[PDB]
Amino acid sequence: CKGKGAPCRKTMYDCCSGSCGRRGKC
Repeated sequence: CKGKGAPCRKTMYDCCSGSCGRRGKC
């Protein structure tokens, strides 16, 4: 998982935060 503000994809909530951004950051 990608930590807060890390280059994720909310498409599948790729973050450790559990809620990625539409901007592509966690």
